[PDB]
Amino acid sequence: TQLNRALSGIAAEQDRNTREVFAQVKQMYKTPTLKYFGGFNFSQILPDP
Amino acid sequence: LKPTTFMLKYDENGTITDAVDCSQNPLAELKCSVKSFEIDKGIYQTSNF
Ligand SMILES: *[C@@H]1O[C@H](CO)[C@@H](O[C@@H]2O[C@H](CO)[C@@H](O)[C@H](O)[C@H]2NC(C)=O)[C@H](O)[C@H]1NC(C)=O
Ligand SMILES: *[C@@H]1O[C@H](CO)[C@@H](O[C@@H]2O[C@H](CO)[C@@H](O)[C@H](O)[C@H]2NC(C)=O)[C@H](O)[C@H]1NC(C)=O
Repeated sequence: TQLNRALSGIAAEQDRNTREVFAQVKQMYKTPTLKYFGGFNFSQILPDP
Repeated sequence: LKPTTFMLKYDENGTITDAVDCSQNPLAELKCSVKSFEIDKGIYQTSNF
């Protein structure tokens, strides 16, 4: 009983470590079709839809 | 009489006031683990199958 509380206690922080990094974002924005914002090319950084 | 597992709550005077069957349903299989009668919302860990 004490072992599974230890590994699931480790496993629960691996969710907390990922949410404290990526999930700082309140809202989902769309992918812009514009990709030269003044000649700054951005197809490699944006997802290719 | 059958050999199952019960959890018992004793008062200030050693009187059994309430009891829980640990083999009735999964909700009461949970209360025997955490040692409480009123259990908060979430996933808790129980015995494996
Ligand atoms: C951003 O740079 C990329 C480099 O891959 C350009 O993509 C290529 O553009 C040429 C000519 O336009 C095409 O022949 C290729 O097929 C493109 N490759 C891919 C993978 O799409 C892209 O045109 C540039 N975009 C802007 C806005 O400057
Ligand atoms: C445990 O037993 C004691 C008796 O020794 C109870 O205390 C008495 O309770 C009655 C009724 O509530 C009161 O009128 C008395 O004044 C109490 N006496 C003392 C010395 O406290 C107590 O209530 C019992 N507790 C439980 C949880 O059953």
